[PDB]
Amino acid sequence: MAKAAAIGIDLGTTYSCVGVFQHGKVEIIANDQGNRTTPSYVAFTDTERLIGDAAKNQVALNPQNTVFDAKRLIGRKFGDPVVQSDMKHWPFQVINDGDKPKVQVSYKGETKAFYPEEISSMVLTKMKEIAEAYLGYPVTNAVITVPAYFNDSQRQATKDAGVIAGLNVLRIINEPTAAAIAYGLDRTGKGERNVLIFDLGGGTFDVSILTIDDGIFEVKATAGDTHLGGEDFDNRLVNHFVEEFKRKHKKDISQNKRAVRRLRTACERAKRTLSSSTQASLEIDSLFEGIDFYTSITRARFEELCSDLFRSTLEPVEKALRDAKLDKAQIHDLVLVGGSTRIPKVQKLLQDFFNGRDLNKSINPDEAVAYGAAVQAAILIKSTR
Ligand SMILES: Nc1ncnc2c1nc(Cl)n2[C@@H]1O[C@H](CO)[C@@H](O)[C@H]1O
Repeated sequence: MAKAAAIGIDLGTTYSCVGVFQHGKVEIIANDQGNRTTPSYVAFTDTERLIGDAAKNQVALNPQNTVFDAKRLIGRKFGDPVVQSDMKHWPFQVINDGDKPKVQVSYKGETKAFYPEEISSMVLTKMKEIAEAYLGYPVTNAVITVPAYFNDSQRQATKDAGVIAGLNVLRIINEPTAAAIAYGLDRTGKGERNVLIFDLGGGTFDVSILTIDDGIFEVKATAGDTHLGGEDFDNRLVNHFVEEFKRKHKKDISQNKRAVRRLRTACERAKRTLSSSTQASLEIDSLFEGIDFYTSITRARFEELCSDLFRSTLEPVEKALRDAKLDKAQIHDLVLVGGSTRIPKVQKLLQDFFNGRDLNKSINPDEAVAYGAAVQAAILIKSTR
């Protein structure tokens, strides 16, 4: 029943996803709001603790007590230059507890501090409760994914988050390995298969090159930009609309925090529309000083606004190819991961770089990792019996 059941969890920087393999198919489980992906946010309020969508929805009103980016802190020392640099950009407090970072917040009127693994355990608990609500029984066996460049300390702190959340962690697998499993790239029989995983998410960009030799996975190279993702494209749209508002009304909205945030959420939505339509409309009632902002943008203008950012994704691809000591024609498969890979210009740039090659993109790219983790979790739980 429950003991013979296992889930796959993609524990992401900005979003998390849970899948289950049953009756010969993967089901990506929707949360109580009907979304197949859940924001990796935890909010601490005057009455409750919020996780996911509810936490992300109140981030504007409560920024000091809304934690996100815990994955950037997990398994790291407070003194680590990555931690010290990132701390300057978060609205929540990060403190030092014996060279280990803790997030300090106000919760139900009291000062509380949490280890990053305790924050990630709250995200994992939510994913576990989403699976339980779908299945009708508690499921405790799980496969949890991590980036391929995570070291032993980051892998151990992820497994600890899983333990705190009440999960029996069957395995910690690499995100690009879960993605190649999703496409069945480890079931092509004999001979070494070279796979490139292009993973463009909300806040990070990762390129991974894997060799799959008779079912055995080997990471040949990892490259990328830890501070490049979908949120940089939204900000490029934001800047354009702030400048358009200034030209139409002779008014600078940039200092109005509420006006900028409503513009940001509308830009994110418009950006997603631009992946399937050649234009998108913004309909913001009373944006600033009672002025409605009803405008549109083409895909061609959006592509111009992000042109340099889209082109910058090809330098880590080249870098990963040289590190792996492989030419373009030696790559058998190209896999797309992350919601941002839905952008047509991104796909065209990657396909042109690989000389007109077909891309593996039939599985929702923001769900491919959870999909593969769910397949692995089913195989692992069957072998355990
Ligand atoms: N249709 C889309 N067109 C463009 N960007 C998209 C799309 N869907 C998502 Cl999710 N994203 C972005 O992916 C990230 C999460 O993986 C977020 O930045 C989201 O906006």
